Order: sequence, then C-alpha cells, then structure tokens
Amino acid sequence: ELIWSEWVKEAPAKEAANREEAVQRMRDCLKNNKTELRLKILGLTTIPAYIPEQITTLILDNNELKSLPENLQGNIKTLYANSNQLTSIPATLPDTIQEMELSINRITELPERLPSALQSLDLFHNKISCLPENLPEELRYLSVYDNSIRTLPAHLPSEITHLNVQSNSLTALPETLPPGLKTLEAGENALTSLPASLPPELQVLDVSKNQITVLPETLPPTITTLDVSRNALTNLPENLPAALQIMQASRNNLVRLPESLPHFRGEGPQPTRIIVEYNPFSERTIQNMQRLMSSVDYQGPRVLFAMGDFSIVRVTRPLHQAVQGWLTSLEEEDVNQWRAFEAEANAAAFSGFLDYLGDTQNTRHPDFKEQVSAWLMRLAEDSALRETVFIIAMNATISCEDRVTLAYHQMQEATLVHDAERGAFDSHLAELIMAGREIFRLEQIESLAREKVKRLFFIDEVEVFLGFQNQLRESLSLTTMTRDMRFYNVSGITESDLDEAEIRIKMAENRDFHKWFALWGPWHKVLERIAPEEWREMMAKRDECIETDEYQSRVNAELEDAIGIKIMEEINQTLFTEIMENILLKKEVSSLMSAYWR
Amino acid sequence: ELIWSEWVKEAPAKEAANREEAVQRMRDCLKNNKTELRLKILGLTTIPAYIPEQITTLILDNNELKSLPENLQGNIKTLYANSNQLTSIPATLPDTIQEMELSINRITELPERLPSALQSLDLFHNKISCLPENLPEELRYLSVYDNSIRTLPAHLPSEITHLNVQSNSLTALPETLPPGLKTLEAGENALTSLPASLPPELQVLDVSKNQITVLPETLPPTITTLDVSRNALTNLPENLPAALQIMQASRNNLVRLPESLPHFRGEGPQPTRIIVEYNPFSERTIQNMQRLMSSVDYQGPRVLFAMGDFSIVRVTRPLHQAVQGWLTSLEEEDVNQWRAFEAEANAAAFSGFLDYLGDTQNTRHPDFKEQVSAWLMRLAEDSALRETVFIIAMNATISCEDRVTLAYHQMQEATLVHDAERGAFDSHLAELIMAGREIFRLEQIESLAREKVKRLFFIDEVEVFLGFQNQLRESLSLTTMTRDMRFYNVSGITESDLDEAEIRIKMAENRDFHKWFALWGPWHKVLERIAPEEWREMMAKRDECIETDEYQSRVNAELEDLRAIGIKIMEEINQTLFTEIMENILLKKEVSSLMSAYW
Amino acid sequence: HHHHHGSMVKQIESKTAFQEALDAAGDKLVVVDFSATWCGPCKMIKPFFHSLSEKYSNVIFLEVDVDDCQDVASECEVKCMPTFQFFKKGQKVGEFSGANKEKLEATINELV
Amino acid sequence: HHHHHGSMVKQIESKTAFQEALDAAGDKLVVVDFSATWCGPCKMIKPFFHSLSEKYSNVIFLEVDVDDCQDVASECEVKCMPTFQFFKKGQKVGEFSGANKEKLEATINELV
Repeated sequence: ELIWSEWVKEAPAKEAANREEAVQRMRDCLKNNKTELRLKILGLTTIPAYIPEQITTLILDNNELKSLPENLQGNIKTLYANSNQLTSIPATLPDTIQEMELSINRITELPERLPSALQSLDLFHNKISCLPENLPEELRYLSVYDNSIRTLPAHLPSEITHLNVQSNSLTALPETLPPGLKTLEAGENALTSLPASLPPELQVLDVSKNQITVLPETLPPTITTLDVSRNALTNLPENLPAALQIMQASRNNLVRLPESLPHFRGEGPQPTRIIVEYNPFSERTIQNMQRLMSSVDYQGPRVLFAMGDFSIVRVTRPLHQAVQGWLTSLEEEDVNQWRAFEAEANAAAFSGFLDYLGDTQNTRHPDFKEQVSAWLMRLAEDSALRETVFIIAMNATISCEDRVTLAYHQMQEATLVHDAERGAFDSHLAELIMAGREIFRLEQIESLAREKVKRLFFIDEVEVFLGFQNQLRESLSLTTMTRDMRFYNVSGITESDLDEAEIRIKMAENRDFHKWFALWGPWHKVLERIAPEEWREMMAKRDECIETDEYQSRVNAELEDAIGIKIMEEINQTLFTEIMENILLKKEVSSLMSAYWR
Repeated sequence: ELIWSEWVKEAPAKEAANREEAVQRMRDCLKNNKTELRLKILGLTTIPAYIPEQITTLILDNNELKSLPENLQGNIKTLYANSNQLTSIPATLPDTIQEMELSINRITELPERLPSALQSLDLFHNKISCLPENLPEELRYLSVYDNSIRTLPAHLPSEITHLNVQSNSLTALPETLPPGLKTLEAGENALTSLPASLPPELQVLDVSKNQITVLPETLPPTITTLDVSRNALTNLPENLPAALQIMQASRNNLVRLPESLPHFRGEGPQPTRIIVEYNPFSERTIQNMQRLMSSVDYQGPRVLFAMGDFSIVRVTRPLHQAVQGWLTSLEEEDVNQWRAFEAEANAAAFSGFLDYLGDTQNTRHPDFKEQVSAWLMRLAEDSALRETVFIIAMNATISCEDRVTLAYHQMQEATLVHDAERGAFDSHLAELIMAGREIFRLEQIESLAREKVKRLFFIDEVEVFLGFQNQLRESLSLTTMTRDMRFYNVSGITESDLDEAEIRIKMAENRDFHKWFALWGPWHKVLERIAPEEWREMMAKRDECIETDEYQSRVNAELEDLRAIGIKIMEEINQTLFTEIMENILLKKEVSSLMSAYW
Repeated sequence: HHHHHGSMVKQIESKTAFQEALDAAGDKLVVVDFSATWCGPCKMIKPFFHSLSEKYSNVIFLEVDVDDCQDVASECEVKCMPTFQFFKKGQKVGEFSGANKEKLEATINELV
Repeated sequence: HHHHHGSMVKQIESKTAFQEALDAAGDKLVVVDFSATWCGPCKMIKPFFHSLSEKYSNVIFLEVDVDDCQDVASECEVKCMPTFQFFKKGQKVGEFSGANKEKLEATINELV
C-alpha cells in the first residue's frame, strides 16, 4: 500500500536523492508508535506525498522544497513548514488539521480553502497581497509578520482572540473586527489613525513604531495595556480605558498631559503607570505632575517622564540662540545683529521670555510662529522699541516667573506707545480709540485667563489668553491688533465660558472705559503732541494742587483709622479725566467715548 | 576685618594667582545676597578660617586642599568638600553644620566630637580604616562607600534612617544597630552571616555581592526590599519578612527553595515577587513551583526562575559524561570503559538515573558523593552486577513516573544477590541474617519516605530516605549499609517523625521479619548452593500440592456465589513452603536463635 | 543578483559542524538558540529572533533544535528553554533563558 | 609605573576645554554627567558614577556642573538632571536622564 507509494515516489530521483533517510525515520515513527514526524535538513528538492496515515504532527523545516505535495492522503492535526520556497497553499487540506506553521515562504496570496479544523495559523516573513474575506470560524491565532497588506476584510472569524500584524505598509483598520478579540499587535505598519469602535473585550493593543496623530477618545475599557511608543502623537486621550494598567507613550511629540488626570481611579490592583519619555514637555507640566507625585493624597496614575528620580533645571539660553526658535529660515546677517543686541541692558530677560512663550502646545503653531517672527522682524530694525520691550520683560520676571502672558500683552501695547510718540497719529483719534477699546478688551481677556488657570493643571496661561482672543475675535470686534489663528484645540475652554466671556467684557467696556481711556496711556504721548499748552496748564495745575488747602483734610482722617500718595493718585486721576473730556470735545470726537455694544 | 584677612591670603603667595578669584565671589555674595558661597575648580591649597555670618552654604570642590584649615567659624549649615587630597578634619568645626559631604578624599581616620547638629555625613571614596565609637546622635544619613573598614562600632546614634556601608573589608555586622533604621546597604563586602537581631523598623536591606550562605530566621517583619544577589546562598529562610515586597536572590547556589512558600501572605499591595535567576535548581523544584504559578488557585509569592517564560527540557546526556559528575578523578583509562558500558542495553536508563539522583541538595554532599563513587568502581569491573543494575534502572523509568529512591535501593540490594550467587555466604548464615535485618529496615524507611514526600513541594524523596537512614543509624543499628555522613539539613524531618519511625520499624521487625526472610531473596541463591537437595524436593513439593488440592474447589465454588486466580492460591502456599524449609536449615545450625524478636 | 529571503539565521545539525561554525566566525560575535518544535513560550520569540538577524548583520545567528540534537544541548548544558547563548572567539561570555524580546536585543548591544 | 588616587572623572571649567576634551578621545566613548549641588537625585547616582570610572578604563568620564557652566547646559539642551549624555568622535550618540544606576551602566556597555 504505502510501500508502493514512496518507493515509486523515489522514482523522481532528483540529485541528493537521500529520501531513504526519510523512510529510515518514516517507518521508525510507526514502529515505535510515534505520532511525531521529524523531517529536517534533507538537502531536499521534492517530497513524497501519500505519506502517512495516523500521524498527528509532522515537521518540515530547513527544506529547499518548491511547493506542497499533491494529494497528501493522510490524517494530520498539525503541519509545520519553515525556511523553504513555496508558491502558496494547495486547496487539498483535510478537515482534521488544527494548527499550521508557515514562517519563511515566497508566497503571494490567499488560497481561502478552509480546513475548518485550523485554530492556529501564522504567516511570518512571507508577502501576501491581502486577506480572505471570510476565514474559518475556528481560527484563534493569526500572525502576519514582515509582509505587505493593503486592506483588511470587513469580517474576520468571530472568535479570533489573538491577531499579530507587523507587515509593512498597512494603513488603517476596519472599524469593526470581531468583538471577542482581546489581543492585537500592529507595529511597523506606518499607520495613520485608529477606529472609533474597537472590540469590547480587547485588553491588549499594540500600535508601536508607527506614525499616529491622535488616538480616539472612545476606547473599550477592557484595554489594560497600550503601547503607542515611537509615534507622532500630540495629545493623549481624555478618557483612558477604565482597566488601564500599563501605558507606554514614549518617543512621541507630547507637550502637555491630558487635563482629566485628577483622580483617575485605577481598577488595577497594581498602580496604573503611564510611561512618557523623549517628549518635548512644557516646564509647567513636568513641574505640576511631579509635584503632584510628591503628594501622598494623590490617587491618580503614575506618569514617568524620566527614570527614575530627577530635578528640573532652569537654564537660560543666550539671546540670539533663542531667536532662531522663532526664526526657522534666516541668514547669518540676522544672527550677528541679535548677538550684538545681547550686549544691551535687560538682555537676558527677553531671551527667557521667548523660551517660556514658546514652551507650550498652541504657541508652537506655524501661523502664530509667523506672527511672532514678524513681530521680531520689526524689532531688529526698530532698536528704539526693543529697549522698551526689554525693560518690560525684566519687570515681569522679577515678580513672578509665571507672569509671561501679561508681558506679551504689554509688548504689543508698547508698539502703540512709540507710534503715538513718533507722530503716527495725525489727529486720527477715531481710528486709534478702536485699537483703544481692543487693548481694553485684551486686558479683560488676561483677567479672565488668570482665573481660568486656577482650575487647570497642564494648560499654560498663554494657551488660555490666545484661546479667548482668537475665538472671540469676531464677537468682540477684534478686527485689528489681532490675526486669526487656527489652533489644535480649544485650550480647555468650555462653551459656557465664552458666553460669560462675551457678556463680561462687553459690559466692562460700556461702564468704565471713559475713566480707563483717560489714564491709558500712550495717548498721553499723543495728548502732549496735540495740545502742549493745555497739557502744561493741567500739569501746572497738578503742580499747584500739590499745595492743596484741603490736602491735610484727607491726611488727618487716615492716620487715626506714603499714605498721602493714594489720595494724590486719586486727585490727579480726576485731572486727567477732565483734560480728556475737554480736548476730546474740541475735535468733535467726544461723540466716540460714547457707549458701545448694547 | 574680613576684607583684610582675605587679601592677606595673598601674602603666603603661592604660585596660583587664582587665589583672588575666590575673594571676588566672596564680596559678590555679600551685596547680591547669594546666601551661599560657591567656589570650586580654583586650585586653592588653603582657605581662611573666617567666613561672613551671612553665608550658610560653603562649597569647596575639585581643587587640592592638602589639609584642613584649623577652626573654621561663622554660621555654616552645609559644607561640601570633594575630590580634594585631604588628610584629616578638625575637632573644632562649627556646631551649626547640618550637612557635610566628603567624596573622593584621602581621609585615613575620623576624629572625635564632630558638630552636634550634623544630620548628614558623606564619606565616599576615602581611606577610613576605623570608625569612631560615639558619633553625634543628630546623624540621620551616613555613607562610607569605597571605604576599607574592618568592623563597625557596636554603638550608633540610633536615629539614622539611612545607613550605607557598601565598600570593602566587612567580616560581620553588630547585633545592635540603630532601631530607627529603615535602609541598610552593605553590598560589595566580604561578610558571611547576618546578625539574628536587626532594627525592627528596617525596610530596605541590600546585602549583595557577599559570602552569605544562610539568611537568619529572625528577620524584621518591616522589610520590603531584600537583595541577597551575587552570594553563595545555599537555602532560603522558612520565615520570610511579613511585609516583603520583592526579593532579589539571583546568582546563588540554591538547589531547592523552602517548603514554607504556600499562600505566604500578600501583605503588600503589589504581589510579592522573588527573583532567583542563575541558580542550579532541581527539576522537581522548577516544575512544581511552575505548576503552582500556572494554576489560578495560587495565592502565594511569584517566583521568577527566568526573565522570561520557559519550558523545562528533559535531555539525557551520554553516560561517560554522567559518571564524571560523581567521580572527580579524571583519567583517559577510566572513561573508555564507561563508553563500553554505554554500548550494552539499558545504559541510557542508568545514565539518566545518575543525573536524577544527584539533582538534589543533600545528594551533592561530598561524603555521599564519595560512597557513590566507590559503588561505581564496583560496577566498573564486576560485569555481572553492572548488567543487573541497568535492568533495575530500566524498570525505574516505566514504573510510574518518579521512583528514583526505590531504584537506588533495589540495585544496592542487588549487590547482596550477586554475592550469594558467587557464594560469598557459606555457613555465614548467622552473618547474612544481620545483613538481612538492615536491608529490611531500609525497605521500611523507603515506605516512610513515600508517605512523607506527598506533603512536600520541593524536598526530594531521596533526601527524605537518606535523611531517615542517617538520622536513625544509631537508633536502628545501621552499622553496615550506612556510613556516618553529615547533611546540610534534616530534609523536613521533624522530631515527631524520628520518634515515630523508630517505633514502627522495630515492631515491624519483631513480627514480620521471620516471614520476610523466607520470601527474601538473595538468601535463596545460597539455599541452592548450601542445600541443593532440599531445594529440589521443595520444587517437587509445590507441584505436588497444586495438582488436585481441595482449596481450589472450595474457592472456585465460593467465587461464583459472590459474583486465573489459582496463581494467587499458589503464592499462598509458597510462602508457607519457604517458611517450613527455612526453619529446617535454621535448626541444622545455631542460627535459629538469631531470628528471635531481637527488638 | 543573489538575494534569498531565507533570512540570515543559520540552521545546524552535525555536532562537529556546529563547532566549525564557531571557528568560521573568528572574532565576530555569534548567538546560539536552543528551541523545540513543541515549546509554547518559545513560539513568541522565534519569529523575532530572525527579525534581529537581518538587522544586526554583523553577528551570526545560529538555531539549534534540542530534539534533533541531543548531544549539543547536553554539551552546552541546556535546561531552561528558550535559552540563548553568545560567543566571541571561544569561551562562554553570557547566557540566559526565558521568553523576553527586550533582554534578547539588549544583550547583543551590551556585548557588541 | 605611575598611579594616582581618585576616580578617572575629569571636572570641566570652560566650554573651550569641554570641546577640547572630547576631541582628544578618538575612537573611545565619552560619558558626560550633568549634575549640580542643590539637587537630591543627583546625589543618589553620584558616587556610583565615579565607581564606573574606575571599572571602565576604556571610556572617558566627564562631569559638567550646570550652575557655573550654563553656556554648555543650553548648548547640549539640558532640561532635567541628572542627565547623562554619550559622545564619540565629537558627536552625540545616546541621551538618558534620571537617577537610575541600572540604566546608566547598561547604556555604557550598549555602546561599547
């Protein structure tokens, strides 16, 4: 029977015809009642086919085979093939084969002939164009390593629990794959994004070593481990899986951490660790999270920025080197000028300003970078303004290092100080008071941004200031003095806040802008420019009000209940509200203070 | 006056003109209020003893100070001084110094009465040979890394919460350490034992790279992290620390881990993990502990053998290699014969027997390895005994799964069989009876070792057998068939075990041994030599009493009333035959008195 | 012209031939794997072992089967499996066991 | 025969000398520590850093204090400390930060 089979299947008689070494181990497997067939390193060319009945497992590794044998005719539950050349899979497969192995092939496509017996089938190191639309519903393990798959079908075997794919050039996933799947590996694929709905039993997700923008917000809570290392991720999801144990998000482009890590209850008995390394984090996040780690009452997850202990160092860059952070494309001629500006007083103060300003998420946006670059472009020429800009960068850092957003506002206001002094306002009061109301609005924005920070951990104050500004550009008539800039997010601003922001700023402009305008500020430079005599008269009157008859009348009632300066600041203040309202009416523009909005 | 005495420092006038660079920073910190005097890399051989009271942190580093300036004064809270070629420190230091660092220095010894308010003292990479008896009690951190200290003083400030001695030259540790100690680092020392008494508040204990063999059973329950890696650890304590979190016990000589790892306790939030890589373990230990961790019913500590998930492989090495594991003597002549012994059948069975026999802790003992070596030389020349022990080793593989102990006993018993066939026992029946009594006791021991091993996770059945055999050598008179051997441990054998095993075997010899001797054994092989006539007529007495006896029909009719058993009847009359024949030859000589109760 | 996808990890059979594979190296480091065709925990590191070969082409990758080579595994004292071993010149260098992709890749860099 | 006490770690004082030191290395590796005085975590790995200098006589050990050498600290992009940086042939190879004795020693052998 089987004797006539291979003895006449040795008849092909290729070179190195040592198939007798196989039959010397073939019968011996049947003599000793073995179910394991060891066929290895034959120096093979072609293989006998019929053989044999009643052998559960046969191993075919280290072969120089060309393809599968014709009409195998044997009961087999396990077939291993490795390190040989194969066209593909012959359809001729019994329904008894529970697992297969194919790890080195010159294969190209899907036979999609189902034994239905299969539960385990790996396909490492062998290119395949695509995947079968419907595989047997007994498959449990499927590995596709080091290949090239363009698309995955819309329906895989509904009970696959383990799926491994590391094939090159796979770009995105079917939204739906079977729910029972609990482990998935998808690395080295050069992916783009993940589905909104993953299997509701998925516990292991690996998408390392591929380029992803942003992970989906909604994810199955069954996920306990997540490897998103070596990506291009910008913002980690707000709602992490409930059963999250270990997450590694290193080698990415993270600047700040998700806000919703206050108390993040970790189901896991072991604490929940979030590993984030080699990411351009802002000083605010590192300082806050690490300080939050020092607190014993902290019950949130473990964020490991570096391993293990460390300390933040505040090193001040040289001036000219901090400029190229905003000037990407520039010639050495610019550098030599900035290095020359480094010699002037209040130099280092502005150098640290550009760093803190550029150490956030949204201020690294290319269009905002363009605006600052343009602002820095004028400064190179100007000289005169830089001195005023540098002195307001020094006064802002001596109080508190955090106050960097207020300085930025007072630097853009400084431009309207020089122009007002350079005679850039030829009686165009109606045009400058509009820039006048906007600065007032932006001041109210800063006041709102200051109180918005107190309920947030990672978002910078500048992120909030620019958030309100850019979003309320149309609702607050910020036409001039403000360029629209698309940001990656709302910078943690609720829709209800905008409603509060609109109303509050609008009212504040209608109530006390008359008092505020008089005091502001660059207009004084204009005021000195337009009516010097009436300026001096109200200035001389201010000098003659120093010897006020009722000046002591205020002082004596204060000592009982240095000090006489507050009242001094109150008297001359009223003097500037009168000189305004007088000269402003002379130019028929007392109309304009008016009221505005509603 | 400070201005004067600092520009005065230019009056000694050494070559280094960088002496003025220090007085520059001295004045800059006064007006700018730096609250700290930062000066290093200068090259300054000496500094003034007078510093402004405004200062509180004084930094001297990485420039040669051949010696200390006597009596520094002012208001220094912290003083840092490293990488300098220093010889000594003064007893006149500011009693306001709270932290003092001295790294990469050349201090040979520590003076007396250092500042009371000192909480931290760093002394890394020095040459300190002896440590003072009474150091200030405010000390809470002491570090003497890379310091050749022979022995530490018995008394310590008792308020240190972090002591590091990881250095050189430590023989042992005092049993009176700071009760408020939570962290100890005694790595890279040459100590061999740990004190039975340690701080009851100790949390971190690192004794890596030493020569410890056994960890004390009186360990602080507060210990969470214990590192005993890179040692010569033979066993592990039965009583692990209550709040143990992790134990790094790699690079040791463990063969089996203690039986006291069931459930244990998860006192910590993190599951207790014990790392024991690179240790020559027994296959029984690795298997059973893995089978424990594999099952979800497990609630004990997680033992790490590898990194690293794995699967144990069973591979039988060639016999000529397996024999050299027992005999240390290496010669080309001896090995060649063992290859010829490997040619005959059932050789691979005995080759696997030797490895599975020496795959315990107590069987690796030199005293036990010596007698096995002698027993192998016995098989090296006696071609007849070598053939029969291979058959026994062959039957050991088929018989159930793991019966290496019984296999070792049968082949040792087979020595008496081949001695009787050749006829070493002639009229020495009185002498072989005593030999028969000992072997009988050993069979009783083997049956006791089987009942004992069922409640043992990692204790091999051989060690229990060799334990009972050695522990009861005096009690059961094992003069022959047993050598006076010392074992590392009793192999789980308690006091109640020996007291019970003694009584049971003795009673088993006063009643069963008479019958036992008859069924045994090699003795028969003497009967067919010392009395051929009676042995022939006995064989003709069993076929005579089996042809048509009445016991067949009496049972055959009894079997049907209940529902090849005739052979079971045959053996019932054989035992009666061996008993009758024995008593006849017994009365022929004076040996009949010997098989009395004896016990 | 000659470009076979058959990786660069190298199969071994004859014991003596195995010893000649250590002299064929000379000064360049090699890595020896001991694996079985039935070992579960070894299946997860088997494909990866190969992946490394083409990357770290400077070192030789040798694969040994315990079942098909009883003499090899006994000579190199295999017990835990998967067990990985490295050689430069002759002499042991380092060995370790268990299914770990990190430890495997890190050890190659640690040596060469 | 000449021998000197202390570690092989060289303390730097100038950026001009810092750049000079890494040029006079050649094929060797240069590991640079970025520590300071007031820092706690720096002290934890400080003694161990000097011990690696006596063990590994192949590579050069340098320590750059941030406080007095801020020109170098901003030159090599120091943001947190202790930070270890590794250089060969005047080019940065690997970058690592954090008080971890295990990673430091393992990273050295990874390169050499």
